[PDB]
Amino acid sequence: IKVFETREVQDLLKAASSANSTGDARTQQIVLRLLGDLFKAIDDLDITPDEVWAGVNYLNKLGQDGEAALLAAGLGLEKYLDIRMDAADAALGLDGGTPRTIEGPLYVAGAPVRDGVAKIDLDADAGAGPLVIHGTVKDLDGKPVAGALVECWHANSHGFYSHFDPTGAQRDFNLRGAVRTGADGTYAFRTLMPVGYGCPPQGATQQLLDRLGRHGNRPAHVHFFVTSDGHRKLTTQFNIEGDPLIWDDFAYATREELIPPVTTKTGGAALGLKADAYQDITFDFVLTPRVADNQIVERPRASV
Amino acid sequence: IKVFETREVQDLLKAASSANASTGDARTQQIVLRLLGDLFKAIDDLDITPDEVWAGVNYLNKLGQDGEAALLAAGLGLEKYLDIRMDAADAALGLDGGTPRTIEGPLYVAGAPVRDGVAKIDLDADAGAGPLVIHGTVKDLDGKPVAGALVECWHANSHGFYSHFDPTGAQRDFNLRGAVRTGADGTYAFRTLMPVGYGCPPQGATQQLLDRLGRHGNRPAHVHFFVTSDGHRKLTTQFNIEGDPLIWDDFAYATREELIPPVTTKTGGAALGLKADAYQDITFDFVLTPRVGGADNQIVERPRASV
Ligand SMILES: CCCCCCCCCCCCCCCCCCCC(=O)O[C@H](COC(=O)CCCCCCCCCCCCCC)COP(=O)(O)OCCN
Ligand SMILES: CCCCCCCCCCCCCCCCCCCC(=O)O[C@H](COC(=O)CCCCCCCCCCCCCC)COP(=O)(O)OCCN
Ligand SMILES: [Cl-]
Ligand SMILES: [Cl-]
Ligand SMILES: [Mg+2]
Ligand SMILES: [Zn+2]
Ligand SMILES: [Zn+2]
Repeated sequence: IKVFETREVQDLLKAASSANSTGDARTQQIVLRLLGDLFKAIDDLDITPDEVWAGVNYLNKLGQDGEAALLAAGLGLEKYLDIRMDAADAALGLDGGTPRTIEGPLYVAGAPVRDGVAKIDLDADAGAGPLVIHGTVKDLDGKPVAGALVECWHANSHGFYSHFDPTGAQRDFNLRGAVRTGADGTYAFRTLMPVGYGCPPQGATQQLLDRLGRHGNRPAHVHFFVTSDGHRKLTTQFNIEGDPLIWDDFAYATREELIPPVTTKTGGAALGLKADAYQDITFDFVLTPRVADNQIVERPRASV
Repeated sequence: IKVFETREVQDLLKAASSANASTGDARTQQIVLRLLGDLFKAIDDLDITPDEVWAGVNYLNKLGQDGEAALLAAGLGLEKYLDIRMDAADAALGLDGGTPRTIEGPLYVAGAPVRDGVAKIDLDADAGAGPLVIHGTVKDLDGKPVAGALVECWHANSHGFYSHFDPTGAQRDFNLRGAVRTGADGTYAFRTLMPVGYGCPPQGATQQLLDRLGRHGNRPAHVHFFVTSDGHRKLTTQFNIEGDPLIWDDFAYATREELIPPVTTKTGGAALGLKADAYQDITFDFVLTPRVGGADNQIVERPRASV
């Protein structure tokens, strides 16, 4: 049985997506398209009322859990946005900088900004060894970028982020920091080694992933923003070398270029670290110039 | 710029919708693959920006936090669409001539009092609502009265609020909710008060999106019914109160020409246990369809409140 092409369905689609205020034309356009696509899929796949109401109930749970942005990551929609942004840059030759990858839903605004270097582990974590991340911010010609704002955030040894830790064990901005580069363009973060993240086991995202036969885990990783006057804003990450989930990220974010080598070094005491032996990661950023920033993204983000 | 047909996007879609030790539910994988693929293609076709996507993601969070996803299903015509598909299936099977179905809406409550033949279902005083008597017969497709049918009724008060969903807390359990079991003559009657039309919660996610579309979130005054009977399919329907100005402008698209019975003012209300001599009277008949193959091929399972 197929009804999508009937006049009644077409009229219903038009009424539901248009004004009886005149409304927002762009919202009307997008709703018409998405509602029409949904109706056609229901027609094509013979999706039953019971199935629709189960999906409607799932949307209630998803929003109740506050997890719609987590599901956006888990279904590859967030990665898809990067694919489209990558293709846009390639058409304009705005590639060759450090590659972007997904932001994820766990950024928090307001971390204290330091000149040159920041120590960002505030809470003791006996399951996480000391880690130093350092490098240079440069332009496409290799010249250092001064005054760039490099922001970092990552998880603790239980896979939890500050401001999102269900045990309440972390202080504000634990494992979150911002460095303002000086004239030499260099940055360094002094922190602890992250462990991979997993979706809240009872949450809506994991519920649907379970139905798909999929896990909800990420490899260990570290997030970055880089903001600089005259350069486009970089959103990226890198993964911790050797993680078994490195090519099995439930958020599809891993890139071969974003897996820097990890090396063990000594002398941690002189760098203010909690142990003599520590892990060291060199990671350089290459920024691209503006045109106006045609790829910066505005989305809801936590703050304190 | 269009990327949907690239190998990378196609591989991403297949990975996101399929299993990685556990094998998953094939039907869920099938539906996710289709809906996710359609979403990716619409984003490509309409050049939907990251900012727009994240605003939509944020709206889904608000929708579920408000517990309004089923209200939006009604307001965007998805609930009506399900009835259109059920109607076409019935027409293909020759299940015609019954009372037309229409949408359930999200405000049913299980457990209301059941009486034989007649029920007075207004429990809370409501000075803004006059007495209303709804009566008729339940019949089959041969015009024969159906005995033992369960006719369930629920509707709003003069503020447009339903019991168990009244944010002022002013209504007791099962106010304006009740069920009548027909006798041998197939007759039912409800004694109640006149409903007023419903409006979406003004601060809720459903009204927020309706506002962006330039649309109101109001329903005309109406009364809901379930009718259940051994050997007949479960009827979900309503009727609208004649003369309501919103009667053909329901934000949930539920009005049908056959479901607008005439309203007549009558006297003698005291003898019917009513609060006034003058009352409004509505004759409304139900015609049921048979349960072919012993199975009800259109009964719907969805979350429903209870007490
Ligand atoms: C271009 C436009 C395309 C549409 C755009 C819509 C918005 C974006 C959508 C992105 C694509 C992904 C959609 C994913 C929907 C997942 C729904 C899962 C529901 C679910 O778990 O159902 C179980 C039964 O399964 C079943 O019944 C099988 C699955 C049936 C799912 C039907 C969904 C239809 C759509 C209805 C909502 C509208 C869209 C929602 C995203 C519940 O059952 P349980 O009780 O046993 O266990 C759970 C405990 N209660
Ligand atoms: C409920 C169950 C029953 C119905 C299910 C139907 C599902 C699909 C069928 C059609 C319905 C489409 C629904 C679209 C929802 C979002 C639209 C309104 C969002 C909104 O108010 O955005 C405004 C801006 O508009 C804009 O920016 C315009 C663009 C917004 C639309 C983009 C949609 C993208 C897809 C997202 C869903 C999939 C993700 C999860 C798989 C205000 O926002 P603001 O300016 O105040 O900003 C704050 C956030 N930053
Ligand atoms: Cl009684
Ligand atoms: Cl409200
Ligand atoms: Mg007839
Ligand atoms: Zn992360
Ligand atoms: Zn109603």
